[PDB]
Amino acid sequence: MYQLHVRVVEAKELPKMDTFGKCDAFAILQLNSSRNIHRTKVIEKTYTPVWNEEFHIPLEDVTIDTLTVFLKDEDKGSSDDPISLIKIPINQFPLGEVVDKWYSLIPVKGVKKGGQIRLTIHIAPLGATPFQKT
Ligand SMILES: [Ca+2]
Ligand SMILES: [Ca+2]
Repeated sequence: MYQLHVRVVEAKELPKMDTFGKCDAFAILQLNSSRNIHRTKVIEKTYTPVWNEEFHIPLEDVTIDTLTVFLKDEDKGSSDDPISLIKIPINQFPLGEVVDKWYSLIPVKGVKKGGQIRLTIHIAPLGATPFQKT
C-alpha cells in the first residue's frame, strides 16, 4: 500500500475571473473519479496565490491512478467559477522520490489562460515520512 502526498504550493499567471476584481483561487484534488475530494483554502483577490497546503491520498494503483487538479475562482453566490485543470498520470513519479514541479493548466471554455500551479508530489509506502526521500 502506498500514499500520494501532495503539497499544493502556489499558482501564478492566473486569469482575471471577476470583471472588477482579480481571482479568488482555490484548488481541488481528485484521485481518479473518487468522491473523496480535497480542496485548499481560498486566497482572495490575487493572481499569485500561495497555499502551501498538504494532502495525503491513499493510492489504489501506483501506475494506473491519475491525479486531477482543478483550479476555481470562488464567487459570491451559490457557485464558483471554474478556471482550468490538469490531468497528472501518477506513473511518471518514481517511487519514493519527492518531485517539485510547475504544471500548465488547461483553461475551460471562455477562459483566456489557465495559469500554472506548483505541486510537490511524493509516492511513498504507507508509514514513511511524507515529503522526505524514501
Ligand atoms: Ca468570478
Ligand atoms: Ca471571484
